[PDB]
Amino acid sequence: EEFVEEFNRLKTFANFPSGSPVSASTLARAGFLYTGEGDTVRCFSCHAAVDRWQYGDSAVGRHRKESPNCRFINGFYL
Ligand code: NA
Ligand SMILES: [Zn+2]
Repeated sequence: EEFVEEFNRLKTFANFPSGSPVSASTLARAGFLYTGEGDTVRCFSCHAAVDRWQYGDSAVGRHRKESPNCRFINGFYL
């Protein structure tokens, strides 16, 4: 696990495609790690995978959409 620390999540985005409409910093902030494939990220807590990021997307907004009862998005790491 170890990924409760925000910098520890951002470390997983080594080869994340440079031209993405949502940045690696924002996705790490919204609880996601990188799977290493396409634009697919998975939550460290709830294990939900989200891909196909578009312009004007909320990282956090989509994470709550896929996982309304996620520990991280409901504040159980602050
Ligand atoms: Na999904
Ligand atoms: Zn989650």
